[PDB]
Amino acid sequence: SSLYKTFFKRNAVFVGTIFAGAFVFQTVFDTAITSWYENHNKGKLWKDVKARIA
Amino acid sequence: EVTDQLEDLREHFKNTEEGKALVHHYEECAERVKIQQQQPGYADLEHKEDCVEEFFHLQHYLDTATAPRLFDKLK
Amino acid sequence: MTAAEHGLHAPAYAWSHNGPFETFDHASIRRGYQVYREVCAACHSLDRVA
Amino acid sequence: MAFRKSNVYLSLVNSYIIDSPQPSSINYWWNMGSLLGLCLVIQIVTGIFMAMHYSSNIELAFSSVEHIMRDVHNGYILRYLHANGASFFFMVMFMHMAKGLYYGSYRSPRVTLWNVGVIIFILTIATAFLGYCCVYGQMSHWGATVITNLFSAIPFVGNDIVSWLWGGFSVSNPTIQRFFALHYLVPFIIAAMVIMHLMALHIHGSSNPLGITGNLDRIPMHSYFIFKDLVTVFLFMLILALFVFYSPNTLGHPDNYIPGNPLVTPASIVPEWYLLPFYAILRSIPDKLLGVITMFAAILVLLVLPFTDRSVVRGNTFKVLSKFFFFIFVFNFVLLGQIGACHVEVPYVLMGQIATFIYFAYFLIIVPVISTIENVLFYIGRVNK
Amino acid sequence: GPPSGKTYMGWWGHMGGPKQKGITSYAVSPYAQKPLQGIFHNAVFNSFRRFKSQFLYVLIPAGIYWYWWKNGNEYNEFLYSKAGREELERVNV
Amino acid sequence: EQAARAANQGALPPDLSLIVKARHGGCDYIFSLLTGYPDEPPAGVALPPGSNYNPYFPGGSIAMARVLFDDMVEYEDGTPATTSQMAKDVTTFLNWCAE
Ligand SMILES: CCCCCCCCCCC(=O)OC[C@H](COP(=O)(O)OC[C@H](O)COP(=O)(O)OC[C@@H](COC(=O)CC)OC(=O)CCC)OC(=O)CCCCCCCC
Ligand SMILES: CCCCCCCCCCCCCCCCCC(=O)OC[C@H](COP(=O)(O)OCCN)OC(=O)CCCCCCCCCCCCC
Ligand code: HEM
Ligand code: HEM
Ligand code: HEM
Ligand SMILES: COc1c(O)c(C)c(C/C=C(\C)CC/C=C(\C)CC/C=C(\C)CC/C=C(\C)CC/C=C(\C)CCC=C(C)C)c(O)c1OC
Ligand SMILES: CCCCCCCCCCCCCCCCCC(=O)O[C@H](COC(=O)CCCCCC)COP(=O)(O)OCCN
Ligand SMILES: Cc1cccc(-n2nnn(C)c2=O)c1COc1cnn(-c2ccc(Cl)cc2)c1
Repeated sequence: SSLYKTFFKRNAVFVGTIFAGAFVFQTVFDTAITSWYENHNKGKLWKDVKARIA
Repeated sequence: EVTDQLEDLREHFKNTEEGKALVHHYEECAERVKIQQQQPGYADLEHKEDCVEEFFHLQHYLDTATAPRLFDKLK
Repeated sequence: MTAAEHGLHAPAYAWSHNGPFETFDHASIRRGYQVYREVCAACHSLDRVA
Repeated sequence: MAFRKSNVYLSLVNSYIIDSPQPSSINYWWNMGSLLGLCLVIQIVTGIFMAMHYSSNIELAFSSVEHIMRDVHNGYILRYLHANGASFFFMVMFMHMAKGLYYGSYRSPRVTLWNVGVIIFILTIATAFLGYCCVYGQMSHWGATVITNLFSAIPFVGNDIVSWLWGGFSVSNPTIQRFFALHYLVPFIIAAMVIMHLMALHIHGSSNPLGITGNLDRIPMHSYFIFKDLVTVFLFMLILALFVFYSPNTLGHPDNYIPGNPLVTPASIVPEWYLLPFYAILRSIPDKLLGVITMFAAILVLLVLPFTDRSVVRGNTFKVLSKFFFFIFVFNFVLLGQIGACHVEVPYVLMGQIATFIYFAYFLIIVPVISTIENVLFYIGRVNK
Repeated sequence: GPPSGKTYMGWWGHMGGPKQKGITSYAVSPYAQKPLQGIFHNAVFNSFRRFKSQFLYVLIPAGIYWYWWKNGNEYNEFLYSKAGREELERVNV
Repeated sequence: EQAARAANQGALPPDLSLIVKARHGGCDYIFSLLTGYPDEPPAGVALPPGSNYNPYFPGGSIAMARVLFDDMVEYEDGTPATTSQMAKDVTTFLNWCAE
C-alpha cells in the first residue's frame, strides 16, 4: 500500500532492487541447494570414504 | 564360506514350477537332437535343429525374476 | 534377424546412481580400480584417463 | 513523433516487434516462428565457443571432441546443448510447416513466403549432415559413404561430383577438413534467408484460424504478444534443460562413441530420427538413379501445393473431408520413419513402398479431388432448387 | 524511395477493410477485475469440450496406422523363429 | 595393434575408456556379459576352435573367456570378493571413466 517507493515505484528502484537482490539471492540459493544434495547422498561421497580409511 | 549370490538366486527361482515348465521344455529339445548327430551321415544336411530358442526362453524368465532382487545382497 | 544374431536382452538391475538425485558410490569406484589392476589390465587399455 | 519512429534504425524495430498489427484471434500455433529464432541463436553461439577447441584433422577429430567433454571448463554443457539443440530445432520446424499446411498459409498472396521457406528447409538438412560427419565416429564414416556414393549414378557426369566431394578416392582426410569449413558457413546463409523471410511477411501479415480477413480487429505486438511469446520460451528452455542435464544421450546412437574405421562395417546403419522418413523413400526404389531423384522430389513436391488446392475457402477449420485426410498424411509420415529404422526384410519392403505412394498421391491426387468435391457440396446444400 | 505495388494490408488508420458504422464496444480495466477468474470453467470443462468435438478426426486415422504396424510386426517375428523356418524360404526370393 | 592380435589369436581386445556409452544397454550390458558365461553351450550349436559361448554377445560366440572367479582378489575394506561382487565394482568404476 503505502510502501511503493520503498518497493517498486522508482524506475531506478524497479531495476535498482531486482539487480540488488540478484546477488543476495545468487549466494543463498547456491548454498541451500548444495546443502540438500550432500545429505540426500550421505555416505557415498569422498568425504565419507576418506574418514573410513583413517 | 559364502558362495556368489547370483547363482544362489538362479537356482531358488529354478525351484518354482514356473521354472520347471521351462527346464523340462529345454531338456526335451536336447534329447531330440542327440538321437541325431550320430545317425549315419551328416554333412548331408543343409539345416538341422538347435536348442537356442528354448535356451533363451529359460534365460529370459530367470532375469525377470532375479534383476530387482540382487543388489540388496551385494555391498 | 533372429534372436541368436541380435543377442540376449540385458535386464534392469537397480544401480545406486540411477535417478535424478543420485551420486556415484565412491567406495565402489575405489574397489573397482583394484579389479582393473589385478584382472583386467593384462589385455585392456585405459588410454583416456589421466 | 516519437524517437522510435524517426530514427533510421529504431523504426525497423518499432515496425516489426512493437507496433506491428496482429490478428487478435491467433493461437499458440503462431508462436513457433519466434521460437525458431531462438533456436538459431543457441546453435550459433554454442558452436562458436566449441570451435575454439576443435581440430578437423582425421586423426585428431574424434579425440578433440573428447577433450571438450573432459578438459574444457563446463565443456560438457556446450556439447550437450549443441547436440540436443539440433533435435529441438527440427521438432519446431516440423510443427511450423504443419501449421501452414493446415491453415492454408501457402495460398495467395503468401506464395513467395512459402517458397523461401522450402529453401530454408533444404539448407537446414545440409547443415546437420555436415556437422554430424565432423565428430568422425563410426556412424559418421558410413553415413558419409552411403550418401556420397549416390551421386555416382548421374548419367554422363557421375565420377566427377563424387571425386570432387571426396578430394580423393574415398571418405578420407580431405573430406573431413572441407566439411567443417562448409559447416561454419551455411548457418550464415540461413540467417540471411530468415531476413528475406520476414520481409515477405511484413507486406501482408499473418493469417488467422478463421481464414478470413483480419483488417477489422487488430492489436499491437507490444504488451500483448510479447508476454504470450514469453510463455512458450520458458516452456522451451525447461524441456530442453531436462534433456541436457538428465538424459543427454537418449536422442543419439552409441556407435558414434567408436572412432571411425574404413575396414570394419557396423551391423546396423541408421540415421538420426529426423532423416528416417526420407531414408525410407530412398530404399523403396530398386534403381540407383531413380532412388536419388525420388528422395529429392519429396521436398520439391511442396512447391506444387498452391496449384493443386482447388478450394475457395482458405484453411481446414470448416472442411470435414480435408480434416480427415490431413491426419492420414501425418501418421503416414510417422510410419515412414519407423520403416527407415528397421531391417530390410519381407514384411517391410512392401509396407515402405505403399507408404511412399501415399506421400506423393496426397499432393497430386487427393488434394485436387477432395477440394472440388467440397465446392459442389457447399453449393447444392445452400441453393434452393 | 518510390511507392511499390499495392497489398491487401495497410497500417493504423488505413488498414484497408470495409467502412464501419453502428458498432459499439465496451471494456473494463485489468486492475478492476478479479485475479485469475477464468482458470475454472476454462480447461477442466472448455478444453474438455473442445477435445470432444475434434478427436474423431484424429483417432480413426491413428487406429488404421497402428493396426497396420502391429499386424505387420508380428508376422516378422514369426518368420524368424523355428516354426517359421520353411516360410522364410519361398517368400524372400 | 599387431602385438595385441598376436597374443589373442587374431582378435583385438578394445579400449575400455568409453565402453559403457558405446554399447546398447550401458551398465546393464557390461555386468551381464561377465556373469553370463554358461557352464556348457546349448545342445546343437557348433563353436569354432578357440571360442566361448555367451548369449549377450550378438552371434553367440565370443573370443573372451571367463575371467572372474571366487576369491581371486582380496579387498582392503574386508568385503567378500564373490563373482557378482567384483563384477559390480568394475562396472561402477568403468562408468566413471566414461562420465
Ligand atoms: C518440444 C518443444 C517444446 C516447446 C513446444 C511448445 C508447445 C508446442 C505445442 C503446440 C501448441 O502450441 O498447440 C497449442 C494447442 C492450441 O492452443 P490454444 O491457443 O488453442 O489453447 C490456449 C488455451 O486457451 C490456454 O491458454 P492460456 O491463456 O490458459 O495460457 C496459459 C497456458 C500456456 O501454456 C501453453 O498453452 C503452452 C502450449 O498454460 C495453462 O494452461 C495454465 C494451466 C494452469 O493446444 C492443443 O491443441 C493441444 C494439442 C497438443 C499439442 C501437442 C503437440 C504434439 C507434438
Ligand atoms: C515435409 C515435412 C513436413 C512435415 C510433415 C508433418 C510432420 C508432423 C509433425 C507433427 C506435429 C504436427 C501435429 C500438429 C499439426 C498442426 C495442427 C494444427 O495446426 O492445429 C489444428 C488443430 C486446431 O484446432 P481447431 O482450430 O480446429 O479448433 C476448432 C476452432 N473452431 O489442432 C489440433 O488438432 C491438434 C491436435 C493434436 C495434434 C498432435 C497429435 C499428435 C501428432 C503426431 C505427433 C507424433 C510425434 C512422434
Ligand atoms: C543451424 C545451425 C547448426 C546446426 C543444425 C548444427 C548441427 C550440428 C550437429 C547435429 C552436430 C553433431 C553433434 C553431435 O552429434 O554430437 C554438429 C557438430 C558440430 N558443430 Fe554444429 N550446427 C549448427 C551450427 C554450427 C556453427 C555455426 C558452428 C560454428 C563453428 C558449429 C560447430 C560445430 C562443431 C565444432 C561441431 C563439432 C562436433 C561436436 O561438437 O559434436 N555448429 N553440428
Ligand atoms: C529458420 C527457419 C524459420 C524461421 C525463423 C521462421 C520464422 C517465421 C515467423 C517469425 C513467422 C511469423 C508468424 C509466426 O510466428 O508463426 C513465420 C511464418 C511463416 N512461415 Fe516461417 N520460419 C522458418 C521456416 C519456415 C519454413 C521451413 C516454412 C515452410 C516450408 C515456413 C513458412 C512460413 C509461412 C507460410 C508462414 C506464414 C504463416 C501465417 O502467416 O499464417 N517458414 N515464419
Ligand atoms: C576383468 C575385467 C574385464 C572386463 C570388465 C572386460 C570387459 C570386456 C568387454 C566389455 C569387452 C567387449 C565386449 C563387446 O565387444 O561387446 C571385452 C572384450 C574382450 N576381452 Fe575383456 N574384460 C575383462 C578382462 C579380460 C581379460 C583378462 C582378458 C584376457 C585375455 C580379456 C580379453 C578380451 C577379448 C579377447 C575381448 C574381445 C572379444 C571379442 O571381440 O570377441 N578381457 N572385454
Ligand atoms: C508477426 O510476425 C513477426 C513475429 O511473430 C515475430 C516474433 C517477429 C520477431 C523477429 C524474429 C523472431 C527474428 C529473429 C532474428 C534472427 C533469427 C537474426 C539472426 C541471428 C543471428 C545472425 C545471430 C547473430 C550472431 C551472433 C550474436 C554471434 C554470437 C557470438 C559471440 C557473441 C562470440 C563472442 C566471442 C567472444 C570471445 C566474446 C517479427 O519480426 C515478425 O514480423 C513482423
Ligand atoms: C542484416 C542487417 C540487419 C539490419 C539491422 C536492423 C536492426 C538494427 C537496429 C538494432 C538496434 C540498434 C539501434 C542502435 C540504437 C539507436 C542508435 C541511434 O540512436 O542512432 C543514432 C546514433 O548514432 C550512432 O552512433 C549509431 C550507432 C549504431 C550502433 C550500431 C551497433 C542517432 O541518430 P539521430 O539522432 O539522427 O536519430 C534520428 C532522429 N530523427
Ligand atoms: C545414411 C545415414 C546413416 C547414418 C547417419 C546419417 N546421418 N547423416 N547426418 N545425420 C545427422 C545422420 O543421422 C545418414 C544420412 O541419412 C540421410 C538421409 N537423407 N539424407 C540426406 C538428404 C538430403 C541431403 Cl541434401 C543430404 C542427406 C541423409
